Amino acid sequence: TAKKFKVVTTFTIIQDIAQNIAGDVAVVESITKPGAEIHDYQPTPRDIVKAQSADLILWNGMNLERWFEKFFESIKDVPSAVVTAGITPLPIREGPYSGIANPHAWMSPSNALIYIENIRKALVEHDPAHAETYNRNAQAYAEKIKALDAPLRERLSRIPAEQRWLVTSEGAFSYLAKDYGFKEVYLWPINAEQQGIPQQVRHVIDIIRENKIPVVFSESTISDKPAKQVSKETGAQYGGVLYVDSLSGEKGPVPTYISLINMTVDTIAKGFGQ
Ligand SMILES: [Fe+3]
Repeated sequence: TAKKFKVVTTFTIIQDIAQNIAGDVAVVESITKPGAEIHDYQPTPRDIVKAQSADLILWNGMNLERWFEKFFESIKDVPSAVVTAGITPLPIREGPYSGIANPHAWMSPSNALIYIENIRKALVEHDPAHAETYNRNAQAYAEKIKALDAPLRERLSRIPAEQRWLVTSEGAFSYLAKDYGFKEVYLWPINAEQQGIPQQVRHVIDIIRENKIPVVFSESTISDKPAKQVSKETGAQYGGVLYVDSLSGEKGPVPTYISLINMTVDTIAKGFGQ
């Protein structure tokens, strides 16, 4: 066991999934830090260094990392793989990004199985000496992710179907909402320039009041102020922060992808009174 195969990912969700497949034969690091905004992140010379010293670079595609393709052109002789191949996208419904794929496909546990299979194939292709370990680790992790779905689905099914309204800041939860039958309301469709401007706020306020939606949420890499504004003006309680674009630090409450799905689903269910 000389030097461990080095994998660099764009953000922390992919880092944790890939580290579970790599096990102890590879080290996986994320370019963005926990808590950092990933859509419009601005790479630094130190990020170039990290990616250039990798053996494999992983990214989401589906229009998530607006910075990645310009950044990756600075990198020489390091293979890359997009980990969303074979996932059927949901389009962004409005705004300047309307009609393109919604990137947040990892918020569906079923989609996470496809992430695992793509990351496995990329590790096996570019570090073939350890293929048996990658294959074993992916089979074990896919079994955890597969089993994850049933208890989450049952928990959210307790919410009456006609009251299943997921009101968030970024419209980052479209794939989770589809899986579990939630109608989706958000202050902005995807992180970009306009985030909490008027028109956006008042539309969400109108849908809340008409449907008596009991809770509204923010997310961990953006400001909580628009959601708290919405809850102050309506009957909705502020449900807290959901995790989608970033894990927490390893010593925080959301250190893993499994913990992220569990925490987001639990926070939603609590927002509805379980
Ligand atoms: Fe996002």
